[PDB]
Amino acid sequence: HICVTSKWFNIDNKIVDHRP
Amino acid sequence: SRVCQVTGKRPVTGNNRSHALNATKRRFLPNLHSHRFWVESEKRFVTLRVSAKGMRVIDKKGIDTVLAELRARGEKY
Amino acid sequence: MIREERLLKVLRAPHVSEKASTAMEKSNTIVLKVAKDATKAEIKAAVQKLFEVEVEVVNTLVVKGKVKRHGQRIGRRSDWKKAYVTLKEGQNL
Amino acid sequence: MKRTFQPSVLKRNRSHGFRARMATKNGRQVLARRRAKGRARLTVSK
Amino acid sequence: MKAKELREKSVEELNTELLNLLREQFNLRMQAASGQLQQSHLLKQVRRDVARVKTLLNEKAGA
Amino acid sequence: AAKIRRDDEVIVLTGKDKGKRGKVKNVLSSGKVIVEGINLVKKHQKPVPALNQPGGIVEKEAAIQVSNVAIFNAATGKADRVGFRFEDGKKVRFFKSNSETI
RNA sequence: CCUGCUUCCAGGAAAAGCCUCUAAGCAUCAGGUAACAUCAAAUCGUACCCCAAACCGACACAGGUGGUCAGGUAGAGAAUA
RNA sequence: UGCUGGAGGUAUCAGAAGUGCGAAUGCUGACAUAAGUAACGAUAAAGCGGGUGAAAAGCCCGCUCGCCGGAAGACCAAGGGUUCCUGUCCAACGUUAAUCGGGGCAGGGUGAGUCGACCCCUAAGGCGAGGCCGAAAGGCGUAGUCGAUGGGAAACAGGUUAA
RNA sequence: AAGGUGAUAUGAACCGUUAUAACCGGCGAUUUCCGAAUGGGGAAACCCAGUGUGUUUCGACACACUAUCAUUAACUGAAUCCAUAGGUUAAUGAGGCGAACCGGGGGAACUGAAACAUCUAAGUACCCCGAGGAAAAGAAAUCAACCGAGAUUCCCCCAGUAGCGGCGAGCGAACGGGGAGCAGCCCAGAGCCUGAAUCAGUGUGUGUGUUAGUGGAAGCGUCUGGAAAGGCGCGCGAUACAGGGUGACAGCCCCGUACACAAAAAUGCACAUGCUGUGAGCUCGAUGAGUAGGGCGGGACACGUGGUAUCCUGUCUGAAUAUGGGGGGACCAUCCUCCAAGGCUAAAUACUCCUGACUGACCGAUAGUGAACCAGUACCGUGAGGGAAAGGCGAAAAGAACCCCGGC
Ligand SMILES: N[C@@H](Cc1c[nH]c2ccccc12)C(=O)O
Ligand SMILES: N[C@@H](Cc1c[nH]c2ccccc12)C(=O)O
Ligand SMILES: [Mg+2]
Ligand SMILES: [Mg+2]
Ligand SMILES: [Mg+2]
Ligand SMILES: [Mg+2]
Ligand SMILES: [Mg+2]
Ligand SMILES: [Mg+2]
Ligand SMILES: [Mg+2]
Ligand SMILES: [Mg+2]
Ligand SMILES: [Mg+2]
Ligand SMILES: [Mg+2]
Ligand SMILES: [Mg+2]
Ligand SMILES: [Mg+2]
Ligand SMILES: [Mg+2]
Ligand SMILES: [Mg+2]
Ligand SMILES: [Mg+2]
Ligand SMILES: [Mg+2]
Ligand SMILES: [Mg+2]
Ligand SMILES: [Mg+2]
Ligand SMILES: [Mg+2]
Ligand SMILES: [Mg+2]
Ligand SMILES: [Mg+2]
Ligand SMILES: [Mg+2]
Ligand SMILES: [Mg+2]
Ligand SMILES: [Mg+2]
Ligand SMILES: [Mg+2]
Ligand SMILES: [Mg+2]
Ligand SMILES: [Mg+2]
Ligand SMILES: [Mg+2]
Repeated sequence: HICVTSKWFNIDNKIVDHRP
Repeated sequence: SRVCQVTGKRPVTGNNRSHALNATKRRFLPNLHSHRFWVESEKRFVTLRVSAKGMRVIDKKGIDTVLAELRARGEKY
Repeated sequence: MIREERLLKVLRAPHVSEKASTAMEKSNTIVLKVAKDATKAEIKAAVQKLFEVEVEVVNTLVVKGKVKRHGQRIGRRSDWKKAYVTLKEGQNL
Repeated sequence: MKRTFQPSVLKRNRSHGFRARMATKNGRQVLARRRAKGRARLTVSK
Repeated sequence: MKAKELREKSVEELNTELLNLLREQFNLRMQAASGQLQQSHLLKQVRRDVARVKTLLNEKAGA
Repeated sequence: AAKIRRDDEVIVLTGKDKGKRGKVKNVLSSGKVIVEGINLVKKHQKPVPALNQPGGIVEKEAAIQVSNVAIFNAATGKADRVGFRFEDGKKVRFFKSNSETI
């Protein structure tokens, strides 16, 4: 199809720092 | 350009070397000067950008010869 | 003269098309596809000589080609010039 | 919000156009590569 | 139709020259475009004829 | 230089119409040929709304390889193969197996 | 109207068109000014969207997009109803 | 060897390797799953009658109702580049249906001495004969020559096209 | 040459069949605009000119020419009178593009050393300039070792040796030997004799290759099958059994193949000459100084300054001149050997954008080129730039007339 464009981000984003 | 109009001397690349022999690019460039030369054979002064040696040649061979060259070779002057 | 007889190959076709053409017939003037490089005056001459009619003044406009069809690639048509010519009075063809 | 592409043909041609490309030894090499590559639009101009 | 006019006089030819355009070619376009001209091949020649016309005359004068 | 040509009588060599003979109705750019009455098919021709509109089945001639037709002798009544040359003024085609010339 | 007027300091493009001045140069000429008459003014753009479903946002995307116009009732109002 | 398939395959003994896949968050394609679940993009709002049609909540016409009104009305520049108008079609595109569309197909439509560009004029800045400078490439700059975001002659009220 | 008017691609209207249909080759003709772009400008394919030409409708438009630099000439010509610089015209040539090979100017870092400076990667990658069909190199101031060799280039040895080396990592010769190919000449000059050798540019001729072409052997019967080229039988050609095609696998159906032939024209290559330019020859001469060498700093030589010869030179210096000078790996003697400070030079060597022919224990559509396909495309990106997917109906379109459901 024409149908062919994927610009998948970076992870997605929000949160996490999980105690250091 | 830093080219001697008599000898064709131009800058040449070599190295520096420290006491530890570290090589660092560098240039030796000639002892240019530009000098009003009397010709008499043309009742005029001509300024050649000339190296010492370029002068010492002119001293020996004598101007007009040197000027045959240049003109022979096409140098503006 | 001013324009060589040869170069009066500027008239390319009548544009008898649409009431635009014909309803603007029934109130002076005729319209035509005409060259591309044609110079209003240059095309008036053509209509004087050939067609042997009178001509008050000529207006020009350029039609731009429609681009169409095709899957991936694409096809375009040619541009061309319109006439709208306006004949003096003893109007015939 | 205002995004990065703010189109303007004057700037386009002046910055990327044929003549601009042509005005510099490297700009010319730009074309040369594109010709050798057999590109259908050397430089997106009118 | 070639050597038929290899020998047809530089000045004389500019006549048929016009006569190809002056008549055939212009009338043909008009007549054609206007949906008349049922024999299209007339457009092919005439054009091709003028080419011949201009091949001589160019090769006769100067070249 | 074509060993087979326009109006010309041949005997089919291979397939379907093995033994049949016929005149070459016409020869094709492909080097295939249409031999009248010979290699027939039944085209279901479609109707066309604006005039010549009815349409119907039609028996029709189907092109076939020149490789598979041989020129017919008549003098012997067999396939013959062709050959070239007089040294007359022209070239001309002669039957192999009796330089018979035609 | 107003590129005005008043006032202030931070002191507010350029060049041409236009007017005038003459040099070389032309002096019956050519040119210059006016009235009337006449001729020329080519070429290219001109559809449509333009605070948006037609532009930048991958979308018929609650976003971004400079200029122009601006009626009644209440109201200080281009607020607000 | 049966079926499928419809044109190539090769014992034997030697010879040579792109010679064997389940894993590498391997690569490409195809197909699952969650699931007929979330969702269908501003809470300005719809009701009915009549047309058309295979079918009308959505199109057409009408009467109500409601919403913006310094806009959600109107004219442009920039940008797009036929999206304009008319016929025709509804598969795909439309977050539903679709007779409707900025969608398909075809035809039509942009008329200038006066609006604007071109044009004359220059700002920033660019280019730059010679020239000065630079290992080469090149750099800077004079005379100039380009560059509008500014200067420069001139048409208004009305009518008409489906456009 | 009997059939043609390129492909998707039918159709229309045509054209041709014994020579002006088409098709192939040689040479011509035309050859818009942009692009080195060259009349000025410019947002490439557009705007605007000066000057010349051009009109039994001599206005405005159309066409031609006008860039810059170099060389040469001519005419002009400042401060300055001479003279120069400057200025106009003219004749020539240059300019831009292009795969690699080649010479030259510049020249990395990752990396290796199990870290890292010296060293390595490496004079590599890359930028730049230039040229040719090849480039470069080349006719000993070379080696040898007291016997001798005799330009340059390439191949195999010598040998991973001798050496170099934070003597680490690594780098790495030469002497001599076997081979490919072999070639030698000018200037540094005047006299006589003079255009005599030769080289290039060019016209002709000839031969030979090239760019279209021509002829080219011989198979039939039958079985299975939609179809024979297959099986079986019996013939035949072969200087032709290379290969492709044809309804399944064809020496004998087709196209070829072996073999033998062909060029009106244009050309590559050889010779032969004509024209231009060029010098040959004998006598007597001449013999490459800001150079060799040295000092300082670097760089090259396998060689890292080391006891370091040798080569190059940025810098400052500076000889001898044949009874002279260079080298023989510090250096000296003797011996031996060569003649620097001007050039030219073919072959053996390198390369393949491209032309022709042939070959493969190379791939067969996720392979093979990114691309078997209208691919550097669609697409993505302001741009440089990145960059796909996608081949197969059948032997032949014989590509499904007509009827029925459905919303023509
Ligand atoms: N939530 C993110 C983690 C994260 C935190 N900060 C970020 C910033 C950018 C991207 C991702 C992240 C994840 O799923 O991995
Ligand atoms: N670590 C904190 C805050 C946080 C959110 N996203 C983050 C991304 C990067 C660093 C910190 C954060 C938290 O998860 O609650
Ligand atoms: Mg117009
Ligand atoms: Mg409008
Ligand atoms: Mg919408
Ligand atoms: Mg939107
Ligand atoms: Mg409000
Ligand atoms: Mg697997
Ligand atoms: Mg495993
Ligand atoms: Mg669920
Ligand atoms: Mg639920
Ligand atoms: Mg829901
Ligand atoms: Mg469209
Ligand atoms: Mg519309
Ligand atoms: Mg739908
Ligand atoms: Mg539409
Ligand atoms: Mg200006
Ligand atoms: Mg310059
Ligand atoms: Mg500058
Ligand atoms: Mg402006
Ligand atoms: Mg130009
Ligand atoms: Mg120019
Ligand atoms: Mg390391
Ligand atoms: Mg001896
Ligand atoms: Mg033949
Ligand atoms: Mg044969
Ligand atoms: Mg000597
Ligand atoms: Mg040499
Ligand atoms: Mg592929
Ligand atoms: Mg497959």
